[PDB]
Amino acid sequence: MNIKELSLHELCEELKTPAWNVPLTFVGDVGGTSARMGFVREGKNDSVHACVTRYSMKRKDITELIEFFNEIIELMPASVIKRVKAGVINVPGPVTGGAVGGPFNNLKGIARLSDYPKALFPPGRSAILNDLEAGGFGVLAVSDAHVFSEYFGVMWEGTQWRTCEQEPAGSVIGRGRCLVLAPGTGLGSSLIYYNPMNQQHIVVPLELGSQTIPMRKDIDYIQTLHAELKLLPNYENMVSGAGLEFHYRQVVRGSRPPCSAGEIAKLASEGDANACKAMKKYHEYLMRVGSEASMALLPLTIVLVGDNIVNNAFFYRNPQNLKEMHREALNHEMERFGFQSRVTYLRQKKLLNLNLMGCYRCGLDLS
Amino acid sequence: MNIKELSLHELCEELKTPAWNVPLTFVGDVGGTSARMGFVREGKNDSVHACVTRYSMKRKDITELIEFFNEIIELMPASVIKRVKAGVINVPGPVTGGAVGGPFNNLKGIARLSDYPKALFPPGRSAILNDLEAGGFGVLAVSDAHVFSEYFGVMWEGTQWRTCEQEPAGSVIGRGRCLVLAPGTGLGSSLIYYNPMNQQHIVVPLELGSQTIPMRKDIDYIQTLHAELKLLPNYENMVSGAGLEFHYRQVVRGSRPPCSAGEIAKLASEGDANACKAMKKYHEYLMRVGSEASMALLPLTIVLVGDNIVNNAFFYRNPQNLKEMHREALNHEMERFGFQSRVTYLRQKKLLNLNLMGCYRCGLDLS
Ligand SMILES: O=C(N[C@@H]1[C@@H](O)[C@H](O)[C@@H](CO)O[C@H]1O)OCc1ccccc1
Ligand SMILES: O=C(N[C@@H]1[C@@H](O)[C@H](O)[C@@H](CO)O[C@H]1O)OCc1ccccc1
Repeated sequence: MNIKELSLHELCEELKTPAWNVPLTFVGDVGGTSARMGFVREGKNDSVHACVTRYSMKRKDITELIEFFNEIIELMPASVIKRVKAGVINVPGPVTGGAVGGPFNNLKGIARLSDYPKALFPPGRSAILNDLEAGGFGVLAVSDAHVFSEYFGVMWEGTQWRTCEQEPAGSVIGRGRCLVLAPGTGLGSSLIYYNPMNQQHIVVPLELGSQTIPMRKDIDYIQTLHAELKLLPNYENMVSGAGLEFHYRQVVRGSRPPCSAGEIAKLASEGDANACKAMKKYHEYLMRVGSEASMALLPLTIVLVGDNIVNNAFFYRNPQNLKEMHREALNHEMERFGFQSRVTYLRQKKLLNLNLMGCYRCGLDLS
Repeated sequence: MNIKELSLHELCEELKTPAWNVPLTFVGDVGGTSARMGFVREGKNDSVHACVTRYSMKRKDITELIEFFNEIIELMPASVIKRVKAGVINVPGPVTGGAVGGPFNNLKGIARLSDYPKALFPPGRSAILNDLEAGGFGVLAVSDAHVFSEYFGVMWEGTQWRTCEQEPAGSVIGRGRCLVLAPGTGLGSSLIYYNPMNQQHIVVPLELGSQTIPMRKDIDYIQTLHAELKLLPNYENMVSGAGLEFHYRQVVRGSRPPCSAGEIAKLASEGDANACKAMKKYHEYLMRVGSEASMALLPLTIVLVGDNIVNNAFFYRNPQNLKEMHREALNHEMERFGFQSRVTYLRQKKLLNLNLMGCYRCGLDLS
């Protein structure tokens, strides 16, 4: 279970070692700021090994990936380019058919698997994933690698865990639906559906973040944001970089100049009461995605993934914040039946690019 | 594709005919009021014959089902019970592990597969489905029989359709996500997911009805029901029997008398303005479910199913109500990127028991 980040040149060098003679999967984790492309292999002992290289989404244009793909094949021995079983990339948007991606909120243009090289993307063994679909696949990879507890911690157990499972919560993904949320630049969601007929997990990409926020007792707070965006706020408007910034502005009341999402998180890590309140506010709305999705989708587990999540561990480690989140997760009318208390919440507690493992894990199903 | 309903006696008689000395599938359609149970055979050239009997949920308890199975067993010879190869029932509630059902809204108790007699429920070849999970399967069954355009009409064709499908809209399910909605007594919802990897369709049960309603410009309207319920309204509160009645009582303000739901749709068919106004408001919220779910689930199609939709066909054929339903389906901030209008909307136009067909098709996958 491991990935080594390299420059394009050291990548080429590495790709000639005797360890990298096995058949290979081309993977790419594309974001709105940067992309990470490279190759994955199993070596020995059920171990996953990848080395990738970072590219900057400079033009901020999804089609720039075509360029990078070329730049790889040219500058690389075709005694390696031939060992390519499958090509799988993820992109930060809705993907249709596994072959067309867009429109994007970060970028412009459309991801088209047809306009991709076939040395990197062998026909019938190639897919374009939504990033959180790749992440879901990754979550599945972590479970099959028997290492779930190493990357995910329980935030609190739901009622339904012990009725489906004898193992401790956090030790396995569990024979139930698992909803994956990624609160980052944007707000990513996917549902790892569980088919009880055949006991199979299947990743279903979702756009939970773009739904209109339903109310609680916060009609005014929503209205304030509504008036800034000229749009009915959706969850992502409240749970995202711009959302955290918004919450900070509402907290200070102009008495401090606006600072960035990242900076707000730093301040909270440093104990700043204003930032900290902004963080709590952000998490109040994350937990609303949770309680609504818990009803609609009935998951056995909800899992919070991403580097944001791992890095903000100072926040989840605090049991007062955790109880307030727990409180808000149950703040749904249907809780009087226990529907929100069914669910187990976990969070990623250790850095791992779930999307990269996801692309490779998906590559297996294609071949 | 053909279902004769009988009674216990003539059922036990029917099953002695040598057209029924063939592999049998036990099916059960459990509504909130009645329950249809019987057996399904295959016959000459992809012919699917079903034979069922009716029951009453007079105790309004799900566990009562177990005593119906007992009756069937005893009054049924061992000659024919032995031929049961699969048993599949649907129930009007959330189901877990295809085995535990509940809690229910219209009924008390919990549906346990572990309590059902193994004569009708062969272990490893039987399941409990949610009613719309079963309807989902039914929808697939209709498509496979190449008879889709017979039972479903196109309300409007969405943008993503000609791009994913060459066949005309309405003539096949389509290689895309299909969101099934059943606005009847309760608001049912299931999502037939299409996995572009293996080209397989999967049915994913949802509870969209019980999520808290997002606002448009209807705060006061929502507050009013909120006040009557002492509960934050969810889509089902607006789209259901109780929801239609409520829309009526808000039209007349007290003038005319309060009617039952069926009565209101009746008055609307005949032309009553109060009634037609009430059904427009109901469909305004039905369309908001689709609007919000179109974003969250990215369906290629939305299909409205139920005896309701066939019976109230007059409302949908009216080119005026359709233009208005269309306008509400696109009433979503995310429409500025075309998300809502991607989706093709169809309605059931001919009576058919989707759930019973569904139980049978699920049964076939379990064998
Ligand atoms: O792009 C998104 N949604 C994306 C998701 O697909 C993705 O999983 C998530 C994590 O990167 O970021 C969201 O912003 O919605 C479609 C959209 C939104 C806004 C403008 C155009 C298109
Ligand atoms: O029962 C349901 N939901 C049911 C659905 O499962 C079903 O598909 C639909 C059509 O029959 O009616 C809804 O009311 O949710 C659980 C619940 C809801 C409200 C109160 C108690 C329990």
